[PDB]
Amino acid sequence: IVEGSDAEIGMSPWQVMLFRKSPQELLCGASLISDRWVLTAAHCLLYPPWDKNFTENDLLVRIGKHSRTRYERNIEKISMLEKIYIHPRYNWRENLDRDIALMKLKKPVAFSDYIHPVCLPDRETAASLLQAGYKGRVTGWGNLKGQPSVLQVVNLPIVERPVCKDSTRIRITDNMFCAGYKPDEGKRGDACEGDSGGPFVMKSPFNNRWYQMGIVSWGEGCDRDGKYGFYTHVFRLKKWIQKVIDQF
Amino acid sequence: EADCGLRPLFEKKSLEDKTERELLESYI
Repeated sequence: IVEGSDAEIGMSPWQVMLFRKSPQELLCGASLISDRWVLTAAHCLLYPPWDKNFTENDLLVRIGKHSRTRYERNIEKISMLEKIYIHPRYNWRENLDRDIALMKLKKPVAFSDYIHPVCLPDRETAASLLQAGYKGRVTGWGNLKGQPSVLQVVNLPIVERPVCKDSTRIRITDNMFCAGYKPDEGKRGDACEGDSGGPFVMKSPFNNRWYQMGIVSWGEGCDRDGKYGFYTHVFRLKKWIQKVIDQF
Repeated sequence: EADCGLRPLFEKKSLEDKTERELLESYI
């Protein structure tokens, strides 16, 4: 995250951090959708041009974390992965269409004040909320480096589809949307590399619930310069999510 | 699932976070 503010304790209790085991390194964000299922971007797990092709035993997640560098005794939880499922039509060669993956935890995580699942959108919530100008939220650690670094938050407006299309060389698909402020400056917060895979959430005023509308897709460092971040459209991929969970 | 999206330290306690109003105000 860049140009965010400090998240409050318990503010994003579905936030999941994905780590390489060896050597230990933060790879991506992710989200808790049940006590056993975690959502992330496919490119966090599989990106052949960079020799990236993780198996379950390569990885771990930490859940309930607020501070990047402080161990939070009795609060943060660690889990290993039973299985990774990448969308079979994930298009890593060209535009990262269907940039989505599911990870099953080896054992369920216990819910707490700090650990709690986010909702997947239903049709009416997606129809109501996925509109240009409406703001969603991304959370991650200060991809600016430093010392204390607690979870950061940025709230970003959904961008008009033609404006998105004109901002990039890539062929954008209906399975993606873009968010962020204009160059001429509404604000200047954004999701970064490292925030990739994390959730883009929106709060329904109708029922007071947080819904995961997007997954943070590809970013390099925090320089998009003139560009906008792209997000996997979770609702459009919801039947795939349900298929995987119901079968496995 | 039943309880999804309702945060123990916020919605469940009738407390709002510092910037959620920014989201709700954008939904015009």
